[PDB]
Amino acid sequence: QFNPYGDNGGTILGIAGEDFAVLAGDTRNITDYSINSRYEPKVFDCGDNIVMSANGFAADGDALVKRFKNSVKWYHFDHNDKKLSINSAARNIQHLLYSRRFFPYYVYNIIAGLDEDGKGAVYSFDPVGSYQREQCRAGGAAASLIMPFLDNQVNFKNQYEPGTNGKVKKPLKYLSVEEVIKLVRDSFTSATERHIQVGDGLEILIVTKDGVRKEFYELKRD
Amino acid sequence: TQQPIVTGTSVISMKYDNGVIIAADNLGSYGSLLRFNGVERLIPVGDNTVVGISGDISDMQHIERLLKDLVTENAYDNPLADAEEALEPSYIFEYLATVMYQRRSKMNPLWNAIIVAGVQSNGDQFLRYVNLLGVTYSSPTLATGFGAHMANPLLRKVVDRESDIPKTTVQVAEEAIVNAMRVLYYRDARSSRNFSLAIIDKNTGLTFKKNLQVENMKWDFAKDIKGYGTQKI
Amino acid sequence: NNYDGDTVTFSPTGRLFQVEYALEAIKQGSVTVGLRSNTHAVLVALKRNADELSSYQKKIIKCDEHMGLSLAGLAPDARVLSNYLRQQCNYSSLVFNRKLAVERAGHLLCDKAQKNTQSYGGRPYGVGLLIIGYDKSGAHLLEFQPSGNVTELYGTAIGARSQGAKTYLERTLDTFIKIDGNPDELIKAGVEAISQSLRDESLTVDNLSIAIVGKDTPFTIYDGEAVAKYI
Amino acid sequence: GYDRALSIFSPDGHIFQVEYALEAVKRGTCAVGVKGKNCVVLGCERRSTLKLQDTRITPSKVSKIDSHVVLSFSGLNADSRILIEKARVEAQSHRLTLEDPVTVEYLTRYVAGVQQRYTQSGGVRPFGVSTLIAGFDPRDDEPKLYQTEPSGIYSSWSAQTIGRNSKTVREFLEKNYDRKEPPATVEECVKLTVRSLLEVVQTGAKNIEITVVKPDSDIVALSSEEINQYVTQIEQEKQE
Amino acid sequence: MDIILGIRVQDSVILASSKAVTRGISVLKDSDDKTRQLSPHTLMSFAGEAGDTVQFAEYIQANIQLYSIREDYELSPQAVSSFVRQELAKSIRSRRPYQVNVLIGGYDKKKNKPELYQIDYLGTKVELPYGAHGYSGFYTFSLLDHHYRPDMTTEEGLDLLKLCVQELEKRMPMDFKGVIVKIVDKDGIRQVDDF
Amino acid sequence: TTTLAFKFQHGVIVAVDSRATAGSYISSLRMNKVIEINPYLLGTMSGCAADCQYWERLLAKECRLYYLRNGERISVSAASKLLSNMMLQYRGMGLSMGSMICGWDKKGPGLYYVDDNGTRLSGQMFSTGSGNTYAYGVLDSNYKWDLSVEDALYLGKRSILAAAHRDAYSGGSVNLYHVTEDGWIYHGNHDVGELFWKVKEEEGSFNNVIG
Amino acid sequence: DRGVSTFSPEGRLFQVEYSLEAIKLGSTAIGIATKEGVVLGVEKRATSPLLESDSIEKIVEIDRHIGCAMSGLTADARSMIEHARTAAVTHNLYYDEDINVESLTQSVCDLALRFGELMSRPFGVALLIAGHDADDGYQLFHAEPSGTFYRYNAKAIGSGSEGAQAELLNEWHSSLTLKEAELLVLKILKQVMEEKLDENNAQLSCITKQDGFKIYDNEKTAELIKELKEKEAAE
Amino acid sequence: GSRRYDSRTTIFSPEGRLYQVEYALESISHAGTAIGIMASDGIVLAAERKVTSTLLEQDTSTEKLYKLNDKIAVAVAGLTADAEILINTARIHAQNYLKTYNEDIPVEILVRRLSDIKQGYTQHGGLRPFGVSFIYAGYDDRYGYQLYTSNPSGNYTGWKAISVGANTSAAQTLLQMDYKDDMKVDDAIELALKTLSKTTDSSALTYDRLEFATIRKGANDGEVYQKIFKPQEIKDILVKTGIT
Ligand SMILES: *[C@@](C)(CO)[C@](*)(O)[C@H](Cc1ccccc1)NC(=O)[C@H](Cc1ccc(OC)cc1)NC(=O)[C@@H](C)NC(=O)C1=CC2=CCC=CC2=C1C
Ligand SMILES: [Mg+2]
Repeated sequence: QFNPYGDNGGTILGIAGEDFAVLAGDTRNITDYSINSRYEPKVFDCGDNIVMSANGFAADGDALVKRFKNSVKWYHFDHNDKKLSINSAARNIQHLLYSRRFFPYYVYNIIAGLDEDGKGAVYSFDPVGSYQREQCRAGGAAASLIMPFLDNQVNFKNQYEPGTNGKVKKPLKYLSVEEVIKLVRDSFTSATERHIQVGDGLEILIVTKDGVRKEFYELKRD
Repeated sequence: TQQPIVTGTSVISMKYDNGVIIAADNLGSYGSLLRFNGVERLIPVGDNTVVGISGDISDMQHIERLLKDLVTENAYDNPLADAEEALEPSYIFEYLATVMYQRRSKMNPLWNAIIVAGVQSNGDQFLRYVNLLGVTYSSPTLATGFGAHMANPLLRKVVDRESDIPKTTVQVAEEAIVNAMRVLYYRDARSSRNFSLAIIDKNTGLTFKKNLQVENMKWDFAKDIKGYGTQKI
Repeated sequence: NNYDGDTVTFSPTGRLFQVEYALEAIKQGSVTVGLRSNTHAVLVALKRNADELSSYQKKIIKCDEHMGLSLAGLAPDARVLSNYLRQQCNYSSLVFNRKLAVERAGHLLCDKAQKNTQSYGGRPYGVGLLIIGYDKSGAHLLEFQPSGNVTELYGTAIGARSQGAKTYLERTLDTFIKIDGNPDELIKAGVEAISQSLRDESLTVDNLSIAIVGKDTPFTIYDGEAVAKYI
Repeated sequence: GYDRALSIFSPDGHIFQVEYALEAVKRGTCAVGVKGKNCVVLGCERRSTLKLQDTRITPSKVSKIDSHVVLSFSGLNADSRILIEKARVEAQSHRLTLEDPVTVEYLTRYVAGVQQRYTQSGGVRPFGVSTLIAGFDPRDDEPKLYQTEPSGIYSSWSAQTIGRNSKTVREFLEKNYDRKEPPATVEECVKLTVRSLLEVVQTGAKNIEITVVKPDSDIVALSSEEINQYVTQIEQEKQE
Repeated sequence: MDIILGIRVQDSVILASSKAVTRGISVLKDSDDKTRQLSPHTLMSFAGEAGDTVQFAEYIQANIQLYSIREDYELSPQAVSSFVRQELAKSIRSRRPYQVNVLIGGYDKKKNKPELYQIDYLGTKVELPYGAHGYSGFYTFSLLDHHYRPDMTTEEGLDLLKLCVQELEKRMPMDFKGVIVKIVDKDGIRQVDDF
Repeated sequence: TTTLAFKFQHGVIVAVDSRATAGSYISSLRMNKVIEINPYLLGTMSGCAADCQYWERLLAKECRLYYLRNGERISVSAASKLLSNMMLQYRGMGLSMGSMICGWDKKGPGLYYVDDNGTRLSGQMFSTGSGNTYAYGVLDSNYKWDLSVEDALYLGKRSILAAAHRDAYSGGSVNLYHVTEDGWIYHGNHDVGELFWKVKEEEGSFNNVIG
Repeated sequence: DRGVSTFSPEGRLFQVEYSLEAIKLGSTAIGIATKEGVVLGVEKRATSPLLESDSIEKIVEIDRHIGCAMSGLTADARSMIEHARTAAVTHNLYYDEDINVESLTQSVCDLALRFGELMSRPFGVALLIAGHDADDGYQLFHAEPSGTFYRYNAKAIGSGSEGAQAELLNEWHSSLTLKEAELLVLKILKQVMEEKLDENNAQLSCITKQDGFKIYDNEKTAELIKELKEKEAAE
Repeated sequence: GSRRYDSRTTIFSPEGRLYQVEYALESISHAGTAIGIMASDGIVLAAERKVTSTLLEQDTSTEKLYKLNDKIAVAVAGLTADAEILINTARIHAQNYLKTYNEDIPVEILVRRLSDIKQGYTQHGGLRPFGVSFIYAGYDDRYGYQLYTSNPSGNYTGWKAISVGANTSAAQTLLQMDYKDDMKVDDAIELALKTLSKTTDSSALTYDRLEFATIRKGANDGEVYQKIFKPQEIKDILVKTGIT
């Protein structure tokens, strides 16, 4: 029997800063125990200061991104070159996913950018179209490895202030872009060690009011 | 939904400094029966692209006809059909990738794994893979079926990453490909000695080699091997 | 006379009057000028208002990053045809990862318009279009007539009093074709060309509409204080 | 399918087919609607050219759309059945999807929409019918009376008449009906409705039909003798 | 849903229907009315797959109400039951059949007779003095076979109905949360508020 | 999940948890399981998250169109029915949705349960999701019509807490809402970790747990 | 006879031109755009005194930020309004935002030329679409059955249109207040109307960023009429 | 195109009349007269065959009176072929009703259905209307004995006595004169034949130029019987009433 779905592995991570946002993902593409590519870009600049990554089944991931990029283009045509806000893009993507409720895009989608007040924004989706705005989200193969670490090191969960012994929590101080990138690199380095589908390379897209910047880092190739 | 009947095995390929190389054997298998021994699975499109196909042969012949019709259609009302508005490897690949993904989305796939190798207008090397699921990826080396398991490891020792491409000559790349085809003949039960090889270079153009054979094979050591453990005679 | 009731009827001299009447709608429309060099292609359009309280009807429409047109005649028909071009440009990109050739875009518009001239019930398009673009074979300018006839030109003009601008371009042919790597000078030649079609009224800030596309220049439209530079 | 555009504009900006449909309404028997303080009355003319008629089984001029709404008309009789059927289906469809009966305004808006649709659809002619739609909204004691016409426009009326010689009875209603103080009782409302028809009808025998609609789905049709008593009292006061 | 009973006495029809609605392992409601008035003198109770029951009942209700308005006339219980049967017989060979069983209790004003019709989801119609759907009949029919007379009063019908419910409450493993009882007679439809 | 909603003297309370799971993995610690359809209408979410969001946001479109056509707010009864009819179109196609439509209209406060099967039930008190049994236990024993707004908000909050504790697939935080005739009122996000320890001490409950 | 989509020798669609004549017979509707809001006003024109004038609904809400006035064959407007309301709310569903006034107007105008031998004829009604969005601010559009729409600072449609438009030519300036615009609509309506203007046979409305689209009460309009009379008598 | 040849069958005249319906009625006025008379104990249907021949096989012939079901019959005036199309539709409708409700279709419901079909041809489709006028004679347990008529406009009305076809003006005057409410079937039979005998365009009214039928409760106990008269039976009733 023909199985229309497949698993291309990979892992993605989105973090929302105070006035910035990052969307990172490894560049390894796989089937079963083989490597297809050590560098196959997975996070894309979709225009209007929005970045996007559809992780899971690559064919459905490429199709969704392609359709959203198209949706942005037609949004400009139909509404006098108006900028598509991150919340509007998020709602649009929900309807793209649910159009295939009975033959789903097999991907976990994340977008990142800035909201209309200039603050950092991350939105995360499920294959069938449920979405919500988040501060921190890891998706894909090693998502379960990374998320707990981010709960601890980004939101300071289970961390209290010395001397008080559990009475006073660690205060939720904001993180800089340099601090976030450190947590991203360590997350993927740790995921690479313990997950066979994670490795080869790490590509990070950083979004600010100035635009979209890229950063690349090598990962272990074994 | 179907099952593949008459099939073609591995297609292997790699980038080198001035272009790309692609190769595939000339066998059409019918299950375990080595039925057809004169099957060409590398199909040139113009003088800048070669499409290598594995999997179901009936679907390959269908794809072969789509490409032949694509060239015809591109020439219609096109004075620059043999120049600026000629078919590019990227155009040919994206067309196939669109077809493959649509067919899988109708639950009626073309049961193939395809590698499109070529050189673009600006001299850039093109090498991308697509299969029955519509899955696409690119790499300095690409291989289908058994080639993915046995050829890629050998070809990646020559071009391990992007920066190794300018350091790799056509002689070295061809040597690596030819060695890989020998290894596949040793170890793939659904392969043949006879194969075809194509080189697309940005300077010397398209060189298509037919009726190649695997040579310099090691078998002599077999005479000494006796029994399956304790037997001496 | 007796042969102008519908598009499906030839006259005794072999004329199609409904198509000719559709052509007449273009002549009533406001003037628009098109011209190109080897590096860039420019559209210049005189926008028309209903009265002093009203806005000035937009004349130029973007089809892709590398292609767009200007209209003269029934504006809704231009919206239909430009929408078709947007889809065709987009089909070429999504399927073939290929920017649509300007010449092929003209062939597609010709064929779409033709079907409306041979079938009963429908009507011809009542609009003329000037398509500019930059593709793999350089800069291009096309003139579309709703009869179906599409023509590739160095320069042209359509609309009311368009003969004046067309004569100017016919004299200036050897000059403006050589304006390579200079967008501002090519626009100047277009603004000077469209000025030959003006009577009574002159080019004001909310009257003039300009568009340009080129080698390292996406299709962009200039309106308002952005064209005050060229007045 | 037959797609021919029958309703089209003319050089002077008129749709003749819609206007000729109004002429069919002008030919139809007179219908009148009067709303009192706590009721609405629908009066209807029956032309006495047709005797030997079986009044038990002959289609009545006033039709119930639901238990709380009624519809009378003037114009082509066969055309009115199609509107009534559609209206009745929509009334049940509304109860089924929204769990409330239709308001009188909603039902009117639907019927008017059907009429409008037949003025710009291919292969069809407009309805040669104008309707008076009356009733009370669920859990409301304010009377409702609307009018529709072939073009598809509709509006609310304190009192209105349609059909042949409607110009005359409208003239009567305009001078007799006071907005500041409408017919306070059922008697006064029926009396005014009968009086208005007596300007046009001819004989006050079997030519006048009256239907009273009160709040909370209380709809009754008056008999010949009951109406005849109104006819008697009106003329006896007139002899002075 | 589960238990729906019906009994036709001298001058009326009595329908008893359970109040329970279950979803998963939780009883969401214990006061649900599994019935719809089709016309002033015709009542239909129903039981079957979740969602389908109410949708079918309301669809039937809408059709009968439409008929009543069109003709200014109430259809006989026999005519209504035949209409309902045809809709179910039409349904059983559809792509997705409506899994609904019904009892139709009506008083025929022409013949001055109560009438009870039992129709299952296949479109199997039978006129009966007393009836039930599902497992309800397994417990109750022996009592009804014994005690039922055709000249019973409405009060005697209710007493025999109480005995049936008591037997159900004793021998069923299922808690159906009591029943809502409704009477259909010459004066129309009314609910017995204390049972 | 665990959701609940109940009518009382001063309107209707709506309380939900915020956990989302993908198997045994907790995919989300804080997910909004309430939808604000209009100032006088709320909708709870249990089952497939996508199905809940899509169809209830589509209901809000249809409830909004009702206001424009009729110049009047839709009833809770009519809104719930529109939703149940949507579910009936995709009958047997595999949708998983369990919601309570809560609001105030002309008839007073309204509460309707609606699920993927098309079931539509009016009632005073409902609870949906994997932890509804735990919530019902607290609700049934402590509910009255004569509840004060303060005590009612606590009941719905405490009932979710009970479920979040025992049910593995319920937790995160508690989102409270109060519906009045002037509209709904949000009463905040309450972390269960912190709320548990607080309730334990103040109430004296959860004696078996050590803290 | 002749085709419905036929061109005249002058290059105009006969049917579109004839529908414009029907609009000239319609009751007057006026719109004035200011920086404090857009005002919409209409002539009700009851055919009889027994007709309850408050049921005449020629001003209509499309969304909270978009209003609409009509003139001509007003029955034809119902399907246009229905489409506009659907388009406005559907865009809010897809994009979680208010829709641009221009985009809404364009959606309505796309219906216009969908006629042939689709509907059998063009619409016989013109619309004044007024609204506000964050990008282009307060806007007023005039949507015709030709499929064309012009933006206007001020516009009058209907039977007294050319006389009213000439008056709007002189009176409108870029610094008009909302109160000044209200009185200006009432002034021009009173000028072109057959019957004497009052709160029962004329209706006002406006759209502001804060309060959105609002139809004015008869009590509120009555005061503005009384305020108009006194200021005209002041000189 | 094709528009050139379209007669436009479904349009209003400037006066607000439907051209084709009016012209269809003009056609029907030349058809053989058909009369229906309703009595307290039954209904009579009488109709005149148009200028027959001696070589026409009368006993197997049927051009006027048709049976829709056991309780309902119709008299035809106009194009016979058009009438048979509608008759077969009405026969099917009666059976559909019987299958659905397990009760015989009420007369009016059948009449309304046929009249609605006629109406449709005047409002949409671009086809010519049916050039037929019916007299429906029937019985049901709600209203008892009923007479209706329908015409190409799709409008229908109930009657105590009525005529369609030729000379209806003269025929209706004669019926209005002699008809009384307490009348019986045997008297109604006589009235129907006497009216035809005076209105006929033929020289004399004979058995071979007539079709006749009665619907009587004159069936054994509470039930209704349809009697389509045979040629010899029409000859006998003509002698009995004193016409021949
Ligand atoms: C209890 C958690 C049940 O265990 C609740 O019922 C909860 C309701 C709910 C959650 C969020 C929003 C609205 C309502 N139900 C679920 O979370 C639901 C349970 C479930 C799963 C699968 C099916 O069949 C398809 C039915 C019901 N869980 C989900 O829907 C899962 C699939 N969601 C995710 O896995 C998920 C991952 C994710 C990543 C980023 C953003 C959102 C994400 C979600 C919702
Ligand atoms: Mg690894």
